[PDB]
Amino acid sequence: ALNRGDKVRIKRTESYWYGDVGTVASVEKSGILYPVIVRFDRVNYNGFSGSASGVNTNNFAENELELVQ
Amino acid sequence: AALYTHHQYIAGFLMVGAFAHGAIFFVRDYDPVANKDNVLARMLEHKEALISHLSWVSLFLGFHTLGLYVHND
Amino acid sequence: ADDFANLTPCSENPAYLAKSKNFLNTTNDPNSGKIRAERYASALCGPEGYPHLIVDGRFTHAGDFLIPSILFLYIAGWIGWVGRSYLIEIRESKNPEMQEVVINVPLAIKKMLGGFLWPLAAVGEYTSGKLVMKDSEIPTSPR
Amino acid sequence: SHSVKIYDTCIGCTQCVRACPLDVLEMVPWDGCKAAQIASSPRTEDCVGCKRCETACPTDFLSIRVYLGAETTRSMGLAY
Amino acid sequence: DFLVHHAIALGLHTTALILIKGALDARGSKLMPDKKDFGYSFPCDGPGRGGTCDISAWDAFYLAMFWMLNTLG
Amino acid sequence: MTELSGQPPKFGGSTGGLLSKANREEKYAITWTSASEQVFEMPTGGAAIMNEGENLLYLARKEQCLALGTQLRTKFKPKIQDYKIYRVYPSGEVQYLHPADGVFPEKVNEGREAQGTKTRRIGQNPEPVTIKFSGKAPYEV
Amino acid sequence: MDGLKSFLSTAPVMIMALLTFTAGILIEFNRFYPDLLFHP
Amino acid sequence: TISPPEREAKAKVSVDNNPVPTSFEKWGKPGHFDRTLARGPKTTTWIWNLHANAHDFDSQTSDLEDVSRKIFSAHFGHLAVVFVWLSGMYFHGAKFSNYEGWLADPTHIKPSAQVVWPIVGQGILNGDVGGGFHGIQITSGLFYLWRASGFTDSYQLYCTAIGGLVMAALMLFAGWFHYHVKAPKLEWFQNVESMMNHHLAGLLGLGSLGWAGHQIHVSMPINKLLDAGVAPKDIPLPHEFILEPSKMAELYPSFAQGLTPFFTLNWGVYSDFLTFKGGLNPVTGGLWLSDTAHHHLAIAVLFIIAGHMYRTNWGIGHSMKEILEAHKGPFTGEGHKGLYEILTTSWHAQLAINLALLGSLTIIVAQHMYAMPPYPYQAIDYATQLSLFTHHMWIGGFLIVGAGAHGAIFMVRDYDPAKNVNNLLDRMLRHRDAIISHLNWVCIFLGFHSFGLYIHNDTMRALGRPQDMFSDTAIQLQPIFAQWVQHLHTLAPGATAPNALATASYAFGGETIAVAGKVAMMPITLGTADFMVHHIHAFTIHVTALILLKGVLYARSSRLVPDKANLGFRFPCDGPGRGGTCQVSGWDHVFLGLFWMYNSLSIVIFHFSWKMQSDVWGTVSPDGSVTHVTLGNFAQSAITINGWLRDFLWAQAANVINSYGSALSAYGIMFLAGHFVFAFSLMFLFSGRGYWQELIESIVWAHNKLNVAPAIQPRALSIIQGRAVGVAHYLLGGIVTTWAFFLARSLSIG
Ligand code: CLA
Ligand code: CLA
Ligand code: CLA
Ligand code: CLA
Ligand SMILES: CCCCCCCCCCCCCCCC(=O)OC[C@H](COP(=O)(O)OC[C@@H](O)CO)OC(=O)CCCCCCCCCCCCCCC
Ligand SMILES: CC1=C(/C=C/C(C)=C/C=C/C(C)=C\C=C/C=C(C)\C=C\C=C(C)\C=C\C2=C(C)C[C@H](O)CC2(C)C)C(C)(C)C[C@@H](O)C1
Ligand SMILES: CC1=C(/C=C/C(C)=C/C=CC(/C)=C/C=C/C=C(C)/C=C/C=C(C)/C=C/C2=C(C)CCCC2(C)C)C(C)(C)CCC1
Ligand SMILES: CC1=C(C/C=C(\C)CCC[C@H](C)CCC[C@H](C)CCCC(C)C)C(=O)c2ccccc2C1=O
Ligand code: SF4
Ligand code: SF4
Ligand SMILES: [Cl-]
Repeated sequence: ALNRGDKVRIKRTESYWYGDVGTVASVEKSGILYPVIVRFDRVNYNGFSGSASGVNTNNFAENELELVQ
Repeated sequence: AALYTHHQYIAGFLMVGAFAHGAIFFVRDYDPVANKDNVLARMLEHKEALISHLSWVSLFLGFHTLGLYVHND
Repeated sequence: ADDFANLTPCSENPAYLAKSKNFLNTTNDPNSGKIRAERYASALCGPEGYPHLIVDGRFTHAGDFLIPSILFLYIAGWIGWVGRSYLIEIRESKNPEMQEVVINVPLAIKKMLGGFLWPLAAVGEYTSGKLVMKDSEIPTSPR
Repeated sequence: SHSVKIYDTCIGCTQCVRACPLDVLEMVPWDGCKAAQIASSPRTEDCVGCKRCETACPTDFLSIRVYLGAETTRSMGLAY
Repeated sequence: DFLVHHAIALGLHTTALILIKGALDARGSKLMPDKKDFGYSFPCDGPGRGGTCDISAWDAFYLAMFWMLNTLG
Repeated sequence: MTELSGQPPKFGGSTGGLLSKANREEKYAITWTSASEQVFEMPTGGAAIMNEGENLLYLARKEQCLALGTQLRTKFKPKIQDYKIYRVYPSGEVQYLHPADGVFPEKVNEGREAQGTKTRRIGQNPEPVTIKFSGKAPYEV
Repeated sequence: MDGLKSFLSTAPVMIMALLTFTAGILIEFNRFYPDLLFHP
Repeated sequence: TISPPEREAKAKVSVDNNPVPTSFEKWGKPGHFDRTLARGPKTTTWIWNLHANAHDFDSQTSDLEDVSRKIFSAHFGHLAVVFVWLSGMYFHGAKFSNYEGWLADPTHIKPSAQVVWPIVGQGILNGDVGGGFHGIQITSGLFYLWRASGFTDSYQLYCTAIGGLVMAALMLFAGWFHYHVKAPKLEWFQNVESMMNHHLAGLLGLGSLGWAGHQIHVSMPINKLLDAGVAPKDIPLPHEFILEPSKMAELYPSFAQGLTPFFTLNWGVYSDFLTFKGGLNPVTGGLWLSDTAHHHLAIAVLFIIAGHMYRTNWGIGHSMKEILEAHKGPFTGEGHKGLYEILTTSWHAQLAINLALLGSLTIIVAQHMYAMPPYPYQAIDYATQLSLFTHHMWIGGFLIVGAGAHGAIFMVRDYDPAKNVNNLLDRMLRHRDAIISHLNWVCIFLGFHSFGLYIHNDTMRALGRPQDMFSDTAIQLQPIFAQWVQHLHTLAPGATAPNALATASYAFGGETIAVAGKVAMMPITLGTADFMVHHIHAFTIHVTALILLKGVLYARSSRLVPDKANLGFRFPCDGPGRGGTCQVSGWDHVFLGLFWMYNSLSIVIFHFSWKMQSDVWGTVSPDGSVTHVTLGNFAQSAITINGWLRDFLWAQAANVINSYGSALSAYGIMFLAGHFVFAFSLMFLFSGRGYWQELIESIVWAHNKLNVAPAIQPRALSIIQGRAVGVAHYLLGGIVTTWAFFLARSLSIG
């Protein structure tokens, strides 16, 4: 029940953004475990040692989110 | 002079051991469903605040103690 | 009562009165040593000739700790409050990180010059609810 | 020998296999992601554990995990 | 005595801080949320994610040993 | 597999090659065809000249073979994608390793089995208090 | 031009200008009124 | 920018007209030189990586023609910096010193060229050096240089500072010009034959030529009067000597003949100022300037002649390509083939040679200045002697490790295996294990047979067994070779050097020259305590060479990592696998070699400082006897580790800790401060970032609790940066401790 541009809070525990709130980028069709692709304002840890930043996007599931807006 | 320092070093190893084995309890023996919502699990629920305030008080100490020693010198 | 019996004022202390006649000069003023002899002669001293400060909370020595404590806390709250407010102000402008690396001087100065009322602003943000956050809305790690 | 697992959070981008320097990892057709593939670890006997796969993972936290174990001549990277 | 007591207080607060962050974050964190699956003592996790040197709950004990020795000095 | 045909590369010998344990315990060989005669760096040290056509070289361990393979296709315009890595036993037993099913492990391929595949998230691993005293790990179950 | 006005307002230039200004303040204050272990 | 005409005359000059325009918009954009950093900071690490790659021009751009044009202007900017610094010294000597007050009575006053602003009690740092002047006693030996150069008035030093600032402006301008107006092409650079011709004939030849001319017209005729007993105000000016060439013709008998004999091959007549006396000056304790002018003239002729060996445009001359392609024997196959192309393309290949040679030559400078003091009254100033020696030791020690760094950089970035097929470099890459294991064995041998001797001596003297020690009073370890060459240099003026009147240095053997009440230089008797410390030095240098060599011979690959060349020059590891791949890169090898260079020089400078105070330096009695400071215990106490712990450290450190309340209190402060920074480095060197990032997580939660977290997400230092900060603070604290200790100790010996 999501669309492009919704504010959702991550509830994936092990996620780097667990507790943070990101923006939905695009949702893929059915047949995928994690179709909800979310962008974030803050990069994660990803990257080799000494990297400049990280990744600010990831796929999640609907039972792992919570709309805010 | 020897006995006091001896016992103090003994205790200084004993305390580090007490903490190293608590870490092992968390690693191997902590049950989150058995100790659910008790005083032990709430320690894990607000661990960020505990560590943060420990860092604050250690900075608040170190800064001024070192500053006063350097000032006296 | 006779609080600090082992401490005598610098005006009565033996070693302090011996050393005060032979005080060095910090600045260019040659009287600065005798200036110290006259200035520190009011504090409590020890049997070695060096002044001591009592910080247990008594008002007799409120000039020893109370005044610097208050003056610091004022200036430090000023610093932290203007920093926090400017950090929040950046969060709505273009590129929240570039303006943290390159300072918006016309904005940073405008926020610095409005910091002498940081206690009132902080209480107004706490009553309205802007000072602190909610635990259920902060990114936390697995327990 | 080391243990290599691949979780359902994998998007099948072959990056961990493109970074593996001992042909430990492969790619099998799956039905979970757009690419319809998931990482596989058939030849764990050649896994030294240099974590070059985990470094090259895109998902939020790893989708492939390496757990070091009983080191052997091949896992120790012994060339002599 | 006052200044050395505050240096001692620093030595206690910081050593306890290290030994407590090692025990609390012994099951997981945001760098390694699956630290519980790796056990207590393990080398690291690799150079990825920026770096993971001295990340186990054993490494925190190894670090706090230095602080205990400094406090006992 | 049946025969390891190939010409030894032009190289003046180095001390970084295989040793006594590498001949008695196990060694690795790689076979490839070169479009022409060019110079390539040795994974053990130095620069060698690969022969035109089918080549053959024996190395100590597998990572050396794969490091040479990743070099062959990336540095030269006539890229070598037919390099085949074999493990040699002390009994002459030679088996195929890389590439596995004739296709590079990078791209997907039909006819492979899911090895080490789990149907959960890492944050869904069981608690170590439930499996203690058993010879199993939170990831092995 | 603004290209140099942005360089003069960078983090290191400004964080050293403030430190120099505060050093001047403190040094002049402890020049005219030094030796203030406490408040009289 | 501007537009000059052309400035060429049938030359290999090749430039590009205004390649890089002049603008300030790139100044407000930090990290623009790197593509990975231009998109904006997302973590605090982005900041560190900004400085870690500020000067690395290879990662920035791949065009070598751009990198060379960057390097040229970078050198110009460095020269501007240097000229600014030197004008600083000349101006502080002109208006903030007592050079005039010292030149009058140089034996009853101390050099000082700094005045501390009296504030918050720091005015106590102005020590009474003599003559009414109050300031910091300097140890760089600037007054001795300015006396040997002919400086007599403050206006001279003032004009020197003005000229230095003018030259700084000129170098700064030339840098901008050779990158924004007319930047040279590659045709102007790759003429290594032409560049060597010009750098030998013009730079090092004409330089010493002109300086010898200066000395003959400035330094010699004024230092001759200074050494006689004439007041500086009564001594004429240097230009009064050329305005009146008769005053120069009279002051030297050879000058009373004219200039024609030199052109008519009558050199022997100029023996009245181009002398070969040798030894030292009994008035000042330094080298004879009449010998230095002759020496600079000889070096000038030699270098100008050397600048005519290589081929340029007129056909004659050599090509280094020919010489390298010619040298090939049955042992190395093709020999030096391809080396010209190596050193004409890779800048790192050139820097790995230039840094090595420059550091070695700085060490040679120290070792030659300490024993043959070339400046007046510097051998009496033990502080200045020690300071120059140790400073030129440290500069060279750093510049040497720079070579081992840039060699690995060349290996990873510029080594083309197709260009090195069976030559020196390629064949050396083959038997890497041979050389490395042999050096391993040599280092183990030198460790057992140099340090184990000290351990054995400590255990024997501790057990109460004197007849079982390696001392001058037991199992003697006399150095025969060094004593033999000492005796050779002593008998030089009467055998293998008939024209030489005195020996090169009095350290080998001979008379004992002393100025005022202190000694300048005397024979340095070499015994067991010298043999053992020399072998200690050899061992430490061998281990440092082993480390910095395995850093280059394995930057490409190894049995552990066969694809290491892909990982680059600077990288922390390749995972905890293979048992542990931590610190395998050449960067890590330089990180390790820094510590061993420090550990080697730590024993070198202590050997110097104790041997000089024990068997050389000391007050001289009017009857003739010489009583050394530590009473000559080096030959009898420096043989055990407890001797160095007690009679060297504990004994001579008393000046530093007891310095409170005096003008040397700053040295005790910096002593404790270096003790602080040393231990501060251990926090980085013993820990790992995985703990610090987890702690930053809690502090970030604390900041977000009050909503005060920076958009620049805080990230702990990278593994490489952690190690770099560790080694940097280690070296800083150690060198600050030793600097404070050495200065406080040397200033407190009279
Ligand atoms: C002399 C050596 C030294 C020093 C100074 C420190 C200092 C510190 N350690 Mg530490 N540590 C050391 C050795 C040292 N450690 C060693 C050998 C180990 C074993 C590897 C450890 C392991 C260790 C651990 C595991 C931890 C610490 C922590 C800390 C911090 C505690 C906060 C505090 O003390 O308050 C105040 C800070 C200070 C008194 C030090 C600051 C001093 C400077 C001079 C202040 C002024 C700043 C200066 C002007 C900057 C400008 C520089 C400019 C010139 C370029 C502190 C900064 C804990 C921490 O991170 O805190 C949360 C932590 O958990 N240490
Ligand atoms: C707007 C800036 C700002 C503000 C409001 C705070 C506020 C806070 N910090 Mg903090 N911090 C800052 C910057 C700031 N920090 C920076 C730049 C650093 C990197 C050096 C840190 C590193 C740091 C650590 C390690 C810790 C805190 C902690 C804390 C909390 C306890 C206060 C404290 O520890 O005493 C004083 C805080 C310090 C001594 C840290 C340095 C403070 C800097 C130097 C002042 C920043 C000035 C800033 C540039 C002003 C901008 C003005 C603007 C107009 C341009 C507190 C809410 C503690 C905590 O976790 O909470 C319990 C703690 O452990 N901070
Ligand atoms: C006012 C004169 C001026 C101006 C407007 C520019 C402008 C520019 N220069 Mg440039 N340059 C100048 C003078 C100038 N330069 C001089 C005098 C030199 C000789 C040293 C150079 C050598 C030079 C090189 C080699 C390069 C540039 C580049 C650039 C461009 C990017 C600069 C940058 O990264 O940000 C600004 C950088 C800084 C503000 C650096 C800060 C100063 C450092 C930290 C130390 C200062 C040393 C200084 C040169 C000498 C000291 C002076 C002495 C008194 C001690 C930019 C458009 C780069 C380019 O073209 O992009 C690819 C490039 O590679 N310049
Ligand atoms: C003329 C000599 C020379 C030259 C031209 C270069 C040039 C270069 N070196 Mg290099 N190097 C040299 C000598 C030289 N080096 C020596 C002698 C050593 C041995 C110590 C090294 C060791 C070395 C290493 C390990 C590395 C380089 C790297 C580099 C490249 C990037 C520079 C950089 O990181 O940006 C700017 C440099 C910095 C930001 C360093 C700042 C930190 C300094 C050291 C702090 C010093 C403090 C100060 C001097 C004193 C303390 C006072 C304090 C209280 C304020 C660059 C092309 C890097 C590379 O990747 O190569 C391609 C690399 O990692 N060098
Ligand atoms: C302190 C010394 C007093 C103790 C005596 C020690 C004797 C030293 C042994 C003789 C010198 C050996 C080198 C010449 C021998 C020599 O260079 O011959 C020349 C030979 C190659 O020459 P080519 O015939 O190829 O000549 C063509 C060249 O132009 C390049 O193509 O080089 C080698 O032998 C490679 C093997 C080097 C490995 C041997 C070196 C041993 C390392 C230790 C050296 C100690 C030197 C100490 C000096 C301070
Ligand atoms: C009586 C007194 C002392 C005794 C003092 C007592 C014992 C200390 C008590 C401390 C108590 C326990 C803590 C006090 C307050 C704790 C709350 C949580 C404070 C929170 C402050 C935060 C919310 C402020 C945040 C933002 C404030 C508003 C302004 C800053 O710019 C910036 C920034 C930091 C973001 C002694 C030591 C005995 C000596 C005696 O002479 C005087
Ligand atoms: C005033 C006084 C008094 C009182 C006192 C008191 C009562 C107090 C106290 C106190 C205390 C009492 C303190 C303490 C301490 C403690 C400790 C030191 C602890 C510990 C432990 C630990 C640290 C551990 C933890 C853990 C972990 C880590 C996790 C897991 C679990 C466990 C638990 C293992 C009287 C009147 C009597 C007398 C006079 C004086
Ligand atoms: C403490 C620590 C950190 C954390 C270190 C940090 C976060 C550096 C702190 C830097 C602060 C924010 C800046 C203060 C220092 C400035 C560079 C000084 C400049 C002062 C001028 C502005 C005057 C690591 O990242 C690390 C990594 C690997 C091994 C060991 C360690 C380690 O021990
Ligand atoms: S990089 Fe990780 S998530 Fe991507 S395909 Fe490989 S194992 Fe799966
Ligand atoms: S841990 Fe390293 S060697 Fe093992 S499969 Fe992953 S990338 Fe390959
Ligand atoms: Cl002894």
